[PDB]
Amino acid sequence: SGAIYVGNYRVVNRHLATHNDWANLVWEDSSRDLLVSSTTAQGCDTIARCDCQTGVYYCSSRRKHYPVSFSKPSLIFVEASEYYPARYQSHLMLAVGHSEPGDCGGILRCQHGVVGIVSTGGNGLVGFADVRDLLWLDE
Ligand SMILES: Cn1ccnc1[C@@H](c1ccccc1)N1C[C@@H](C(N)=O)CC1=O
Ligand SMILES: [Zn+2]
Repeated sequence: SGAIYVGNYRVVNRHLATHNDWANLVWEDSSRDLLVSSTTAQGCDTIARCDCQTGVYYCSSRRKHYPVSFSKPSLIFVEASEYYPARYQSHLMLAVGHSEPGDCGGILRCQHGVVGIVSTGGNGLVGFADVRDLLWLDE
């Protein structure tokens, strides 16, 4: 689990969004595994606006932060799951590292702020749903 809090927005993995997220829906995209909902309290997370390919992510299944090199946002095939059928997930970045199902929502950060959140795993790999293109989060 895990989310980003920026201004009056809450950003979560779409497959883990609650009833409250859907009742206060701002934007959702199944192909990116993202959903944004509105909040009453203000958020202070800073979103990175960059093309960084190195950063640090939080891995709940290890209670550790790990530094990683990650790929550029792209369309990557994601095997079927209880949440989605087999499909290409867009805006996804991969890194070599640990990720098991309950790790989704862990934040990835570079020197400029929040890059995205854990969205895929297995095979000694970790996938992050990029959020740096969502310029409307800051305004
Ligand atoms: C099914 N699959 C393929 C690669 N990874 C997964 C698992 C997964 C996620 C995180 C850690 C470990 C495994 N995901 C990815 C999520 C998605 N974005 O669609 C849904 C899901 O269950
Ligand atoms: Zn950066």
